[PDB]
Amino acid sequence: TSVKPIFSRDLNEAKRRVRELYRAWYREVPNTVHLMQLDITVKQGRDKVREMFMKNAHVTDPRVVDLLVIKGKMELQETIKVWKQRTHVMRFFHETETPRPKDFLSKFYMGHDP
Amino acid sequence: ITHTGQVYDEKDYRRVRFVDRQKEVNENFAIDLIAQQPVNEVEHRIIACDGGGGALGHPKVYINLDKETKTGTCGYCGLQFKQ
Amino acid sequence: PATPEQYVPYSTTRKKIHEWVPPSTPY
Amino acid sequence: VYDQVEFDVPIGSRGDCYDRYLCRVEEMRQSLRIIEQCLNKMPPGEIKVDDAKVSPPKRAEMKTSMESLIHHFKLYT
Amino acid sequence: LGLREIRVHLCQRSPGSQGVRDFIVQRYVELKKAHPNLPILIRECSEVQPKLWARYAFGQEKTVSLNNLSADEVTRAMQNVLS
Amino acid sequence: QLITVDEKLDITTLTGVPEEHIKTRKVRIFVPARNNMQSGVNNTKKWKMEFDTRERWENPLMGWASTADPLSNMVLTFSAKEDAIAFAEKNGWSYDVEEKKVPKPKSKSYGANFSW
Amino acid sequence: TVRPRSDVTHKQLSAFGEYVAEILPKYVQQVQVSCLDELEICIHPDGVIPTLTFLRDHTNAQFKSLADLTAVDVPTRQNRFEIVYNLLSLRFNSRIRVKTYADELTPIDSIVSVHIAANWYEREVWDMFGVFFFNHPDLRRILTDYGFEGHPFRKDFPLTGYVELRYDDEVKRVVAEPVELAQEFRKFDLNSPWEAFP
Amino acid sequence: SNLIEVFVDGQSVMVEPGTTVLQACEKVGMQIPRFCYHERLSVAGNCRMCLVEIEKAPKVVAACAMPVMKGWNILTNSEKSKKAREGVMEFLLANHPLDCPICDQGGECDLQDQSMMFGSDRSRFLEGKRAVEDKNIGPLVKTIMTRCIQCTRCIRFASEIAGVDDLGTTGRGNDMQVGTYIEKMFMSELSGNVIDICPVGALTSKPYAFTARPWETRKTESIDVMDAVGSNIVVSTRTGEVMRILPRMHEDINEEWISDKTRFAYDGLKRQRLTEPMVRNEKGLLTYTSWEDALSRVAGMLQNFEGNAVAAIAGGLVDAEALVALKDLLNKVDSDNLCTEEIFPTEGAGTDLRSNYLLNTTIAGVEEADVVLLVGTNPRFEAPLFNARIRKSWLHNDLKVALIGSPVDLTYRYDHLGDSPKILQDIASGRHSFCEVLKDAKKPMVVLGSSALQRDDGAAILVAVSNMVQKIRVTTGVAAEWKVMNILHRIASQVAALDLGYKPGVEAIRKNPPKMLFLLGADGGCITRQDLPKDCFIVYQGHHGDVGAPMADVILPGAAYTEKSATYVNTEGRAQQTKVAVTPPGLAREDWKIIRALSEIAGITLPYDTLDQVRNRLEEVSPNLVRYDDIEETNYFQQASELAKLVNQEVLADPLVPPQLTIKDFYMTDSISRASQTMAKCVKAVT
Ligand code: SF4
Ligand code: SF4
Ligand code: FES
Ligand SMILES: [Zn+2]
Repeated sequence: TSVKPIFSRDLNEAKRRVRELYRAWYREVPNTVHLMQLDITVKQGRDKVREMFMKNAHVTDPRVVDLLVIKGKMELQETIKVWKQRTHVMRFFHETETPRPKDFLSKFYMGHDP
Repeated sequence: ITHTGQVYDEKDYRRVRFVDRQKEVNENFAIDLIAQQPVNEVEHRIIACDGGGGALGHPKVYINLDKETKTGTCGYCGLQFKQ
Repeated sequence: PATPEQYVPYSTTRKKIHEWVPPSTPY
Repeated sequence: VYDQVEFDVPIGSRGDCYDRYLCRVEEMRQSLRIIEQCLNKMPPGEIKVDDAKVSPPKRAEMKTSMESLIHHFKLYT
Repeated sequence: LGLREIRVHLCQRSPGSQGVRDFIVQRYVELKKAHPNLPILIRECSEVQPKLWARYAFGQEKTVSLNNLSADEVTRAMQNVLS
Repeated sequence: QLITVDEKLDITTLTGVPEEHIKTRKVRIFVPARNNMQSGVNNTKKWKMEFDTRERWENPLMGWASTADPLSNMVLTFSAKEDAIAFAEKNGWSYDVEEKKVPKPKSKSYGANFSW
Repeated sequence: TVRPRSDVTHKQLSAFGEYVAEILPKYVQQVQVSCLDELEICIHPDGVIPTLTFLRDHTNAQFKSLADLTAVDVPTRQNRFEIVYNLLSLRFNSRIRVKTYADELTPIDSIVSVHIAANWYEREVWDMFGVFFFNHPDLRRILTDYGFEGHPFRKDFPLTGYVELRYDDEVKRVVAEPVELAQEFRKFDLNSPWEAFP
Repeated sequence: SNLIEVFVDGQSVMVEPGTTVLQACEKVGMQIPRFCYHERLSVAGNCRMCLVEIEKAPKVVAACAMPVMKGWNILTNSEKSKKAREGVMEFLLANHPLDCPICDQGGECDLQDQSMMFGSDRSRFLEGKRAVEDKNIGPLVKTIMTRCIQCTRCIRFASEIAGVDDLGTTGRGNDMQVGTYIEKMFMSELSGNVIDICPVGALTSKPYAFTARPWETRKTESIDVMDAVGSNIVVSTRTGEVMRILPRMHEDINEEWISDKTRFAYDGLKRQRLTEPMVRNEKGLLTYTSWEDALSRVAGMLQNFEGNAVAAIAGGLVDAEALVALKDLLNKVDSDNLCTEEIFPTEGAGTDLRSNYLLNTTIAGVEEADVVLLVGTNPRFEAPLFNARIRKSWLHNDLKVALIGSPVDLTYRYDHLGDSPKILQDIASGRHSFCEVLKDAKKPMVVLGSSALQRDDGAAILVAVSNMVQKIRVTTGVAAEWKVMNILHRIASQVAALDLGYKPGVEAIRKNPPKMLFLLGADGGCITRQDLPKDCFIVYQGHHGDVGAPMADVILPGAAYTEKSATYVNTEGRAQQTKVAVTPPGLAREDWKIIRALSEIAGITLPYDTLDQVRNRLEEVSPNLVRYDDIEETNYFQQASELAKLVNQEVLADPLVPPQLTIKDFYMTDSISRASQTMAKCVKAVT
């Protein structure tokens, strides 16, 4: 049914924005690692970026992709600037968190929660 | 052991806590202090029990000491009243 | 009108569960 | 009851920190004028509306009358 | 390999189930007699075309949709399974 | 303007809910039932959407009940089945709608107990 | 125990409510003076800049200051968020409420042009509820953490969030961690089941 | 259209003639403050807290007893009907003892609220209060009756729902005390409901005396598994342990009432409970060990043993989801020796057409029946909330009840046709007197309790009953959707088992002994190590260590219905869903997963890996398990009879006797009950 567009009209039109963000992030990862004295490698980080831009790679409601960009850009602003410290950026890497197993037998074997 | 049990089993690892320390346990058990009290004899069938006070004690409830078979016990003070 | 007496908490609760104790002698 | 106490708002010109400081010092002085009236004219009465549905019943009442115990229990819980 | 049971899931009131229902009223009483103790669990469908499942030797099962399949057809379909 | 789209408006990616709390979690739209202990029917009129019950365990030090289910104390309150199914679908949770159970009309008469 | 009130106000303001509804028929959906003697003009989201400009700059209704901009979230309503703008007229010593409705994915305009007070409040509404304000200079998180994911004041967000922080020696940084609370928050179902006679 | 029109403060609703003024307010939506009026209890008018003012009328009328007339406008929030409540509440409170912080119906008080909403801000009673003498009505009800507002709900329930007229009012004036004149305990099932029905906290529950306070209790809506009526219930859990189970209303199954067993056996749920997976070790002692080790003990034996050497004796409270996970596993090693402890005669269509084994007439049909011939059961102690059904329909309607069993206390006036299974043949012949009584019945029903079927001639008893239902149906010419034959169960996991395709009775395991048996919550003595192959490898899958645990090579602890989102189904096939009120204790896990996991260690992995998937599996085996709260009607009876006619069996002269002869028989009947300290206290009180 009809819906007002947030910023883009067709999913294709919007994707134009999604790519104009990917590029931005990609061209920024290198800078961050150095500026925030992060320890992860440029390649490693750039991987994360794709992962995320990829995680959201299934929605088709332009309005949603028009919205995730914005949220997305905002996250650059902060990261481009150093408004975010090392702690903030490094949180995208679950360094301490032990990744949860997924195998049923691997979960049944630990924790009553599914 | 507290008036409500709680005593840790010898094997319980929850005992390290008290090592180089000790256990806060009140020696004055109210199960016994209230038993060390004279049953309040009364003349009337029913009696009050403001908790030995007006506004400084417990809500005021009237107890039916009607059967010598049982000394009414105000649910608040645990005071037995002997008809 | 270093001290050893340090408050230490409990779980003053009477343990709220009871496990089957397995049969003492085999069958 | 501010409608019953008399005070002068300290407005200022040249909106600059100083004028704002001077205004804050005046309001302290004007508040002493309002505190002066409140001590001089405070009425005898009770301090809380006493429909027990809104403000909790008095300590003696809740310990002697059932309607007050119910109103204290419900209001606090 | 070896039929172990046959569960006939038939909607209760629909054109599709129609006839399947007939099979039961016309041959179940006999099928059960003919090849008894063949678990034949007739159960109910829910706006899902009638189907006939059938376990075999080792956890194996086969489906045959019989939506709008007529009576005689069902009859044979059952006979085909218990070949 | 007025672009047209055909989604169930899944804002699952705008919500910000960790995947595992948007994937393995079942909301249960239902109109709360009455507290048999009381006869007030004012707490059985609005549809609630509560989530699944996960581990409630014991804090080793003090014996308190601890939990790791962030969405445990969550009881969203709607006003109709339609508006609850919509929110759950909107957020990407799985639902288990339960139809309302209003008492049917039972005829009561004073004199009846005087017949013989 | 019954408020000392003036009926003059109810009437005077009611009359202004009809005035505003007559002057702006295209955007105002419902105007009502509540019994608290306050006024509420409910406008279609498109009327956010027209309705507020008329009130900021009209001789018979000057509403110069924006007291606050907030968004109640009623999850049931289709358009959940109900942005509410409270405005004050120093000239006429009266206050007005203009409230409009916005959904998760439909942004409403920004009044920063009409009142520069809103530059910050609109950022807080985005951070707290996720409503987006069109052509708003510098919209970005005012209150939440730099990396916070999720809009907190939404009724569908867990009180205590999903992440907490701690210092991990092994990594020498303040690391996040899925929330484990040592005492869940007892949720009390305190709400009587006997309704009050209206 | 006999609607008559009456105004509720103007809404002008239209109502059937004979609806009370209180009822008229309800449909508009207004609530008259009420005490002593309960929907399923007779109107008494004792409190008169419901006085309202119909319009242009001289005095206030009692909304509970006044039939609304034509065009009377009720004014429920008038200046008068509030002085008629502000002044009654003055009285109820005047003689009331202020021990609200003792009264555990603290937040569950219909008398503080109504005081706190419709009553008065203050008190004018400056005089002396009264006090009554606490008596002992049993070990389940704590009657601190100085609390009583003489609302006579208790007296009525005790006399109209439970037929036990032991309670009564004694004395007149302000010392009318509603307690048993002589101290005789109120011993009956349905007893605990008095707690829930007394709005005052005068008599409340003694086990749940002071463990909690209602605002804290988190309330999860689930299903009764203790009995096969499948009564709806709400499990009130605080900080993760169940504190009380109280009824929640289901019009058809339990309409606001639950049994004494399924309300005080929540305590049994918390002890003797299995938690860690022990494995026989050393000299034979069971030794706690990790799942991985305990599961491969079982998996290794399973791979070694072929079909018909592996068997499962399930039974009791196991859910449908575990029952399909245990069948799917043992078929993946080709043994279909899966069985249940309660023997349902399969010498017929057997488990195959649900019409066979399901109360066909629903519980709610007992209200429309005309004559019920209960044969073989003491409905009272087997399915109490169905005994109540026949209680209400014998009182408010006119059911003629007839029992072919032991003459037993049935809380109603039954006709004892006799204690002999063969007299069933007598009615089929038309020889016995009640043969005409039924002939006179336009809607008759026959009930055969599984407790009979469990005897050796149970196959013959079912066949004999089916013959009589056949000609009862022919002679009455009863309509097809009216269904005379139904059979009620007393085990929660029977109907579902039978539906999923589990074959009833351990008769098959008896003839060929399995090398390995996976008892699934079975605490029955149906087979014993003594009756098994020398190897006798057997692994208990359950929650409480009772009979199957100490004779078990492996212990795989499971959960209970308070601790899993499983499905159950009562006797007329209404599938229902238990919700997880508390996470399962210790290393204990959900029953379906233990078996999915054992299958993964075994290597014959089951297809589903999440519970929605197991629900999808259930849809394949039996499709009316995926469907909740729905009873389906396809009476495939006629063909059932044809096979019954083929079956020839002898009904032995031994009288058919229900195992639960008197109420001590009833209290302790299952693991979760036999472990109950409250049930144990109840048992000794009777003895
Ligand atoms: S009943 Fe118990 S709670 Fe209700 S009022 Fe009397 S005392 Fe207070
Ligand atoms: S006991 Fe409860 S129910 Fe029986 S009369 Fe006293 S109050 Fe009414
Ligand atoms: S409720 Fe109407 S008589 Fe007590
Ligand atoms: Zn006292």
